[PDB]
Amino acid sequence: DVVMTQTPSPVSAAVGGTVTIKCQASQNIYRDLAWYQQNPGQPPKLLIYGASNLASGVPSRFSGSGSGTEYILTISDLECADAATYYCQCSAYGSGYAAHAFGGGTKVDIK
Amino acid sequence: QPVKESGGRLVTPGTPLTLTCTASGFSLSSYWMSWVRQARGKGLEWIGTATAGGSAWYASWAKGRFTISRTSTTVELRMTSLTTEDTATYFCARDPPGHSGLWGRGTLVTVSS
Amino acid sequence: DLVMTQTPASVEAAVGGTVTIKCQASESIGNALAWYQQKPGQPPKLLIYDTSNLASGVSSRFRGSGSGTQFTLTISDLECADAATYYCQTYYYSGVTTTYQAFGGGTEVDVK
Amino acid sequence: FQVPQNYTKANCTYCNTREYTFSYKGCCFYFTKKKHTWNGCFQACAELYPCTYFYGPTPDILPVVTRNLNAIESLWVGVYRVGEGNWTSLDGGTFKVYQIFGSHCTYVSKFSTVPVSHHECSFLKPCLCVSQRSNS
Amino acid sequence: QPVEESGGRLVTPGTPLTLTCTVSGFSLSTYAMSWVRQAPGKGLEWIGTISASDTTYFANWTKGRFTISKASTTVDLKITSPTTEDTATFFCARFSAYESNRDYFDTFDPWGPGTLVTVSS
Repeated sequence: DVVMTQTPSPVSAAVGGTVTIKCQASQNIYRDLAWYQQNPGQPPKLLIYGASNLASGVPSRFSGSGSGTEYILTISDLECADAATYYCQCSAYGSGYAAHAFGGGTKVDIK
Repeated sequence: QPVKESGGRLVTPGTPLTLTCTASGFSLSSYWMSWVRQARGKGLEWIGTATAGGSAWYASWAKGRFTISRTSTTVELRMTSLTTEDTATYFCARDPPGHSGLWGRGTLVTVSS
Repeated sequence: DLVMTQTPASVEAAVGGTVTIKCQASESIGNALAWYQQKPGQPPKLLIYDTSNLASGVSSRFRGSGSGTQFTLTISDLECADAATYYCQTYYYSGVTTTYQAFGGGTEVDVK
Repeated sequence: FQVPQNYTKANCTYCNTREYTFSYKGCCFYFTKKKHTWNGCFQACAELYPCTYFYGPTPDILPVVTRNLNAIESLWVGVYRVGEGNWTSLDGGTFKVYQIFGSHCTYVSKFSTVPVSHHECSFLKPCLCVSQRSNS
Repeated sequence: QPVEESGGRLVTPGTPLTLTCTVSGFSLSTYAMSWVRQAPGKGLEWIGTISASDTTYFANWTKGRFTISKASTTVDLKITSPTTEDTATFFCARFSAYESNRDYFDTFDPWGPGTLVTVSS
């Protein structure tokens, strides 16, 4: 099926800034991505769906975009709360079958 | 195994000329058909595209000089005032390009004064 | 209507090397192109459909991409059977408004 | 009544990126403009876009295809009874349909939950045509 | 409370194992649930999906082990044979269909708390 590759583990910056993180795919999935975060000991929550569009209730400072097989998730105006892991998720559908995938992404701040 | 075509007898201008792009194995009321043409060693141009039933489209290269048609066993193509530079190898093919794309071996439609 | 331009007229390369072919539009095609190769005296084989996707029989080496109005094809290592004239084709099928497709000018490549 | 046997499923794949209403799960959906009759809509989807047939919805695709509608307009779908039971589409499978009257013409609407039957299908309504994306 | 799970135990492998996630506040006949395994100290990986209708599918790495039953008000997960690799927490999800312009994507929007499933002899 589809396999994904993301950035490696250690990601941080100064408190209150902008941090990027990229998720690259194998085949073309036509702008269909989703981004999730989980506090350690907490379930995922939807952040940005459709690879360019904000979810409902997430603050406006988030920005993710891209096309093809490599995409970006970027933060603006970092918060000390927004420090946990961040995942990327694709979904490819066949003629009859359907599949999904995930990746492994890491925390984004201590400095 | 793909579509085949004949009817490229070299003729004189101002005359009708017919083409016949027949069938093999797969049904012809399922896909749309189109015609492209190519001169001696040049970039191949589009002629038209017809669906099943009745509908059709043509390029603005010909002002209705070409009348493509549709019949449930085979598609055909007619020309009225084919002229000096209108010499090509005429192709017919399935229109959505993909895995199911198939192309005939062409037919020499050459003008001869 | 809509025209296509392949500004590389004819290129050379090394055996087992790399070539690039650019195809430019005039309006936004919106990610629907094609690529054919054509040996002399044969029907043109269908290498790639819908910008990047590979038809059967084309190894990954042949790959191409682009978006918007300007696209390109890249061939991974050239070989004894890769000298041909490469065409690029847009397509549109509407039924309601207009059905049209336009080919290109041609890219004759060679090796050594 | 029988299915006309020359309007089958599409073994190919193409959907136009410009004019399609919505997409879901790798299919490009099309709402027709000219309100054909129900029996004619097998031809109408096959003459609109290549690799495109008349379609009947499955209970997962159904809440999306009714959410892109207005409050008043309706829409034919592609289920029928070729025999004495087992309402099937051209794609195959089984469905569940709120029945009132009989013969083989079925529509949806905005507040509908499953496809529902209709009495005189000499009426003229827009039709629903689908086509698979490039993965197939 | 949209979705909540139940059933975490600890056992040596081989033994038959089942969980479930209860739902409320909507219909499970119109939506579709799914399953996803998160090993302790790892990321996510998608297990399977029960659709709006009774048809289902799974990922290729699952070898027919994980199978899913739909009930009246809940979704029943049935595990044939766990190993020491299967020890994880499992999350019951729901396929929600949001939209961009003229498109409709598919996300796991509401996530339950999850239940720890464990193997230690």
